[PDB]
Amino acid sequence: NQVEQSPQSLIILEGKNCTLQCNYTVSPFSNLRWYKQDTGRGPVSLTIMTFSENTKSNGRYTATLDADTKQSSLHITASQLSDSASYICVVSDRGSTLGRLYFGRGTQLTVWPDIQNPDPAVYQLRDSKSSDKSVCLFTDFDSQTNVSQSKDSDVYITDKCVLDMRSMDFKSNSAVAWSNKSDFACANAFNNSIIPEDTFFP
Amino acid sequence: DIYQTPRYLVIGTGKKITLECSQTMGHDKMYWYQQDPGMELHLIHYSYGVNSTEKGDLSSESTVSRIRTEHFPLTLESARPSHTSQYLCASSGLRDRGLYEQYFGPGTRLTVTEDLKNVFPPEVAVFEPSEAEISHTQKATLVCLATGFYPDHVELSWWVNGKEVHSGVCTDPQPLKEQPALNDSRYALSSRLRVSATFWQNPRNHFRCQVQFYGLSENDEWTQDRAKPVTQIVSAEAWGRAD
Repeated sequence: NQVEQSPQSLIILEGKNCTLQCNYTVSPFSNLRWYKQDTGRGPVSLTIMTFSENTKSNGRYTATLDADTKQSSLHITASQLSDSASYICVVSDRGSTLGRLYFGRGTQLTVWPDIQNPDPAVYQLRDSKSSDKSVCLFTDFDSQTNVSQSKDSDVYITDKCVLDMRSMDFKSNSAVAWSNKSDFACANAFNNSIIPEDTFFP
Repeated sequence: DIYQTPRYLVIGTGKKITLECSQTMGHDKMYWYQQDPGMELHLIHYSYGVNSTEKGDLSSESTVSRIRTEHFPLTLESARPSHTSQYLCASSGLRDRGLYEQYFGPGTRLTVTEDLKNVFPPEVAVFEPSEAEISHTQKATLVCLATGFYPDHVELSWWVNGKEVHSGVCTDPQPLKEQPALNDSRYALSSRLRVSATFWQNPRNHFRCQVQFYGLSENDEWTQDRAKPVTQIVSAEAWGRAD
């Protein structure tokens, strides 16, 4: 592979800047691009640079190229949740039609909410009774908490999900557990998870 | 702009599949990439122009045609489950500063199933907020579950008082397999809408979880007694509770 990216992945808090690195061995070198790929979506070009430019900016994204050392960086200012995505470095060898694009494998950036007031709690969402399902919600824990799968194949547990109430200017993690069996209670739902000792069980 | 049809396709093993890609930018260079969820893009075909067709970096059973500049259709003569993934078309033209800028199409999500009788729509249920949450936090989380669907070709949204809302929403990035040890396992997806306690407690407020499911077309054959799993919206609703 003539195009290599670093890091493989990283997690940063919202508001913080980060730097992504790209290194290449492609020769001859014509140009270098950065792509942002959201999950389930096609890549979106951010900045395109030739050796005749050392800097390109696209809003909060600012890309640098040192063509001598065959290295580029992408800097993100004031990271936002929406910056969580795959970042792809692509290099083209020739300016003409017969040139080729060389893709790096990408860097996965995850941006976490800054949770100042964690209030971890497991709540039971009143039984739909239109549905045979019972639902438990683990919410308001810090992003340090990892939610585990259930030890029961008839109990479904989803991973932690960040929700942004862009008005109260409030962010919160939550995970959902459900099962249709008589066994299932919210007191046990997340037993396979390491949950904070102060977790509220109403 | 650059265009791809259909957005989603489910089809039985062995059938012929054509994926359309067109663009009116006058672009000569055009590309087909393949990508599974969470994986890297693999160039599968490219085209220099009007009558060009070259194999990409990854070998494929697919072929392509570039008879006209505007069209770059990808063909799979006999679909197999292994062809299941996302297919992204791209084009690039001469922009400025001596650059070719690559533009990607919307993509086609393709699932190849063994038998169309594997295709099921979602059942959708909304679950109302816990009174313990409301009194403890002054907030109210509704949960939506879409269950028993195949293929994984689904778009979930929340609607409040008839407007789609995005603030206060989280939908799992990926659905769960009901049966992880099975290839055509059906799926479940969860979503959360969080509002203020006073907003939930207003009985005039209407909350609706909507799941667009992409399934069989009116051209597909159906011999089952159960309803034909066509493309459809399945929804579930709740109104505010004054306590």
